[PDB]
Amino acid sequence: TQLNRALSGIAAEQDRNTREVFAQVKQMYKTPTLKYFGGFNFSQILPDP
Amino acid sequence: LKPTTFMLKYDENGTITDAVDCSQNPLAELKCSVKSFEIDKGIYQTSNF
Ligand SMILES: *[C@@H]1O[C@H](CO)[C@@H](O[C@@H]2O[C@H](CO)[C@@H](O)[C@H](O)[C@H]2NC(C)=O)[C@H](O)[C@H]1NC(C)=O
Ligand SMILES: *[C@@H]1O[C@H](CO)[C@@H](O[C@@H]2O[C@H](CO)[C@@H](O)[C@H](O)[C@H]2NC(C)=O)[C@H](O)[C@H]1NC(C)=O
Repeated sequence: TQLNRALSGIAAEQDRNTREVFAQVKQMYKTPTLKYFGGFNFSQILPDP
Repeated sequence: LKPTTFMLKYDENGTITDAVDCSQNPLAELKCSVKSFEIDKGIYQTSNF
């Protein structure tokens, strides 16, 4: 009983470590079709839809 | 009489006031683990199958 509380206690922080990094974002924005914002090319950084 | 597992709550005077069957349903299989009668919302860990 004490072992599974230890590994699931480790496993629960691996969710907390990922949410404290990526999930700082309140809202989902769309992918812009514009990709030269003044000649700054951005197809490699944006997802290719 | 059958050999199952019960959890018992004793008062200030050693009187059994309430009891829980640990083999009735999964909700009461949970209360025997955490040692409480009123259990908060979430996933808790129980015995494996
Ligand atoms: C951003 O740079 C990329 C480099 O891959 C350009 O993509 C290529 O553009 C040429 C000519 O336009 C095409 O022949 C290729 O097929 C493109 N490759 C891919 C993978 O799409 C892209 O045109 C540039 N975009 C802007 C806005 O400057
Ligand atoms: C445990 O037993 C004691 C008796 O020794 C109870 O205390 C008495 O309770 C009655 C009724 O509530 C009161 O009128 C008395 O004044 C109490 N006496 C003392 C010395 O406290 C107590 O209530 C019992 N507790 C439980 C949880 O059953």
